Amino acid sequence: AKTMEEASKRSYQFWDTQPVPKLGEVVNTHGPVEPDKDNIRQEPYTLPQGFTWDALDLGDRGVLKELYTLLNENYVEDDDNMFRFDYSPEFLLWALRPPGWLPQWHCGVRVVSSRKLVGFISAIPANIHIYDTEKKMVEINFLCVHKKLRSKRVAPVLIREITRRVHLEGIFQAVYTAGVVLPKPVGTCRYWHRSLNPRKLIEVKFSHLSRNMTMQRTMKLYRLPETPKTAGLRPMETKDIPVVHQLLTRYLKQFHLTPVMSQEEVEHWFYPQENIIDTFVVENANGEVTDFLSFYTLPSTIMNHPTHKSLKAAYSFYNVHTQTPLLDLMSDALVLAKMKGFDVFNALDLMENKTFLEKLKFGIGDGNLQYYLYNWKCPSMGAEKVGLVLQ
Amino acid sequence: GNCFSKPR
Ligand SMILES: CCCCCCCCCCCCCC(=O)SCCNC(=O)CCNC(=O)[C@H](O)C(C)(C)COP(=O)(O)OP(=O)(O)OC[C@H]1O[C@@H](n2cnc3c(N)ncnc32)[C@H](O)[C@@H]1OP(=O)(O)O
Repeated sequence: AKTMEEASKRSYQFWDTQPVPKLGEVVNTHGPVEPDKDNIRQEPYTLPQGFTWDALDLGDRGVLKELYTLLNENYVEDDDNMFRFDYSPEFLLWALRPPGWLPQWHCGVRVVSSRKLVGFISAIPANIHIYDTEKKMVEINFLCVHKKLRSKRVAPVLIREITRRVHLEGIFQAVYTAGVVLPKPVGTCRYWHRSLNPRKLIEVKFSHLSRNMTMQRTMKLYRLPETPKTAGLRPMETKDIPVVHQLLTRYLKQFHLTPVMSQEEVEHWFYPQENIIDTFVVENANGEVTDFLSFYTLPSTIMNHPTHKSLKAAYSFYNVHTQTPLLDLMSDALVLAKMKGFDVFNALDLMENKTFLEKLKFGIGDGNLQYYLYNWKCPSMGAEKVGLVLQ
Repeated sequence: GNCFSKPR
């Protein structure tokens, strides 16, 4: 189910067993669905015959390559099966080893004979602030199962084991994003797309030539300046971590679903990593960092095309503004993404993004992204109040 | 960006 009222006809054999609100009920309360567990099951769940759980050590170049191969061939694809995500192995380390990570939270499923890797689910620790409560949670990401093994009960087995792994560490809530519709989204966010290299997107059928438009006008409509216009804009470095932390912490207090990051976590998620995360800050004439922007790089493999293979994309992260308008900040981000060789710039409609989306030639996309909270009952909010970005 | 979307 991709649209919400098509989920109404469905019935959930597994999500009616889990402590999540029902899709129909209105939520007027703020609290857990079930009590914290006194005893936690000690034995891993039973995988089907010929399969055994593992714990991938991503510090191994060989195991990480296995994880990249598993995701590169079996991860998320578009609705028409044209594009598949292409997370970098260096990207995976960035998003699977933040401060506090645990090896048993990189759960993998292997075949006993081949020792091949046919599944994966992940969990990293995250301090999440939801409405007026601040809860120690985990972010579930990279739920993958091999294509040959699909549609045979293996997905609900992955969810129960990873829950058991995190229940053993005292954490009983969780947060995660998905495109499908499940009980029950606390927020729904629409993707928007800004084309930096419109020639390639049209050739690979990412977008189509609009109503009554030539390529020459479209090439000249989406063109961008050479260099950024904002004064004193430069990449982030070590000396900028404490202030960038301080800027994001106050900026987020207006939204209702945000993270709570320590100075070590801010350094991890925002310090520039080439081909993974790009952060730029704005330093004024008094030597004060007053604004910053950020985007991360996630390309996807172009399928069944003889000449075009990859689709380089940049995803808007967190952009905090205090003395520079958000409109100028995001415009220079497009220019910065154009200089680095991106073909498209994707951004959600969460936070204040709906103010600059239309004005900066962003095109509204087909897909929806849902936000979920495990074991937390709270009233659903609007997309303008979401302040949480995951990879 | 966790799920895939194209311009419409
Ligand atoms: C305290 C700690 C709590 C931790 C737990 C928090 C929960 C975290 C939840 C994890 C979400 C993390 C989000 C991400 O990481 S993003 C996940 C999206 N990933 C992909 O699409 C990658 C490619 N697809 C796949 O690998 C397969 O399609 C998967 C493995 C996803 C299922 O393909 P398969 O054909 O093998 O399925 P099945 O027949 O075994 O079983 C089908 C059952 O699974 C339900 N299903 C399908 N997709 C999702 C989904 N994306 N989130 C939750 N449930 C999903 C489905 O509606 C049905 O439920 P129901 O019909 O029984 O109701």
